[PDB]
Amino acid sequence: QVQLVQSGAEMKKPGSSVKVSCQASGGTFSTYVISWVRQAPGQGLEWMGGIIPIFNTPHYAQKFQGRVTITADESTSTAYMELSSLTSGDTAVYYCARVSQWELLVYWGQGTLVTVSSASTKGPSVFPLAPSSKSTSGGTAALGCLVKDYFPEPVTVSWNSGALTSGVHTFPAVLQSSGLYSLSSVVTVPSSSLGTQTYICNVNHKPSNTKVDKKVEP
Amino acid sequence: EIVLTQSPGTLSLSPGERATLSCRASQSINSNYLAWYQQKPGQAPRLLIYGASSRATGIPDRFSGSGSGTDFTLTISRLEPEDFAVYYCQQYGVSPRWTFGQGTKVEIKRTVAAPSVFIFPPSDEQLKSGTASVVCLLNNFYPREAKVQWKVDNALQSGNSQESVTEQDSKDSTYSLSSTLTLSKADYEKHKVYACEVTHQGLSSPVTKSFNRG
Amino acid sequence: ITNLCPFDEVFNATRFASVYAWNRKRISNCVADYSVLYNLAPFFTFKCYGVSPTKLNDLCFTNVYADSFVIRGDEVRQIAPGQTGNIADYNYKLPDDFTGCVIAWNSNKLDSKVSGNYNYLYRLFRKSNLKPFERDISTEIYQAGNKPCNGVAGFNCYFPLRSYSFRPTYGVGHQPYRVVVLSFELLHAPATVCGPK
Ligand SMILES: *[C@@H]1O[C@H](CO[C@@H]2O[C@@H](C)[C@@H](O)[C@@H](O)[C@@H]2O)[C@@H](O[C@@H]2O[C@H](CO)[C@@H](O)[C@H](O)[C@H]2NC(C)=O)[C@H](O)[C@H]1NC(C)=O
Repeated sequence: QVQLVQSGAEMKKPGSSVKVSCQASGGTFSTYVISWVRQAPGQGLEWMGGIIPIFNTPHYAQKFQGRVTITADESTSTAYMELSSLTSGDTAVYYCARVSQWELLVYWGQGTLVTVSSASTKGPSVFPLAPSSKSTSGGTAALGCLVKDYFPEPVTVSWNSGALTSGVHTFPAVLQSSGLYSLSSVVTVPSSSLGTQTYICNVNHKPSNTKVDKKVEP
Repeated sequence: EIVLTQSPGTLSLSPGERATLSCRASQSINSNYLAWYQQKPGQAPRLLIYGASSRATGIPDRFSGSGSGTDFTLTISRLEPEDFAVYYCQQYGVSPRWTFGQGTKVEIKRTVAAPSVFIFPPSDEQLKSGTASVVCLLNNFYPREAKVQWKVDNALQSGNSQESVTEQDSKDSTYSLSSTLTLSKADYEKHKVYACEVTHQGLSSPVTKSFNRG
Repeated sequence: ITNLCPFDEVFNATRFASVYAWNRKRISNCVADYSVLYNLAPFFTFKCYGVSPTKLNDLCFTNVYADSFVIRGDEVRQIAPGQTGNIADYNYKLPDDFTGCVIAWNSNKLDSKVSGNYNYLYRLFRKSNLKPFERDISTEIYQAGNKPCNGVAGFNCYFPLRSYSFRPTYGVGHQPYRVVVLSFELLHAPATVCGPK
């Protein structure tokens, strides 16, 4: 096993450039074909370009001439990928992947999220979606947490600290005209077990070091 | 300049049945250099098949690829709950020239389920921030396609609501959905009747859920 | 020379050839790191002959040949110069002036099967021993007796090929082993299969 450590998440303001990096521990870095793959969210894998380091001749996909540039450095055995003139279309996960002339697997790296936006790291404001006094839908009722206005992604949402896991539904984030992200998570509970058992959602945002717990109640 | 082209676009099959995914090239292809991935939501592509025929470490027996030249085939024999994904077919040399296929989406087929509907007024806590968010929950339903209509008083609200769709469950195989209407606290307190009208195939006539501010 | 050698199409391919009908890949105009052959997976055997293993990444050759087949574990020692047995005599024969390497790994997980894998085949019998690098693809009928059989299979009238039987409980010597013979050929003035250097 030869490992592919990619560099960490980035945020770039539109019009700038980004340089993601990819490093091969050991092996035979010079005679791999190194290659970069993009996935914009909700879409399909796109091949971007590649390089054999021992030849330093890289090839690109016709979708990207003027913008991308792949390079690689034999000494610290890392390849780089440099995307210029960014726009919002370029917010994606960027993977390096290698194949070897000794085996037919293509090996993949971790992934690296690049978010293109002018926003600033903001953490979420959390509000109760408080159950109502219908109490009638099969003895079951809904309640939840609204996780509003955060950047960049991602958020994690737990219910009473890992306990409550069934009925819980945590929705994918939507990006609003703000330029910020919003998200919701709800849980279906027996209305009997309402004004008895206490429900808390645990919302957690590593990019901004924000933890918050609210209490949802009517 | 290879163009791989997957068929069909979308597969709904009820469990245990026979899933057959095509991939076609625009030229012929060395076929040692053709792979198959599954991707389930929020995860990296996972390698299933490499060298047109070999299963990758850990992949279950009921997955299998064959084909040659211009025509390659991933087959799932005993389709299971957890076996919907987008499947990609990749071609790859020992040279810098690879390509992928637009994808093929596979999903479980259920008996139609009707959605339970909940409306949630903006919380008082949120209100003091200067914004309001009315939220509509459609809860456990098949098929996916549902229509959600927001009414402020009796006016219909196009353009200031967003939907998000949970991925298909692995136990009951139903979807969920949340529509969020966002007004300023200003506008929210100019109006009085907030309503959520939900059209779905499982429903004879569209259901409405409403609240009066106060 | 602007390409890198497709050895992977030979080492890691989903299916290997039967030893009586062994495959040969001819390699040209490319670069390769033989590094890999020293540090590798379990059950690797890696005898070498004409060259020292340590120097391959330095040297250059006109043309490399990759022969590959499946034989049975305890038969892997036939695959070496001046050697005897029903593999070296009747199926696959190396010379004496063999410049090359002989790689070979267990493949119980690839090739055995749970009812028997009966479609890897070897040659039982041949009137004459095989000349080096000859590939006798012949069906036939071999008379192991007196009476001619005029091309029918019968008593002492053997169809010349037999199926290996590969179950994954067989134990290491009756277990299928994939084998690759690399051959390093130094000839006329193009020398186009070089290493990193
Ligand atoms: C093709 O090769 C793969 C990978 O080869 C291994 O890793 C390489 C880096 C190299 O060191 C090889 O010599 C190694 O064997 C084989 O996959 C491995 O298979 C074993 C058992 O099947 C398993 O324990 C490992 O986890 C696998 N490694 C990976 C990365 O999947 C594979 O079996 C070979 N396929 C064929 C058809 O020969």
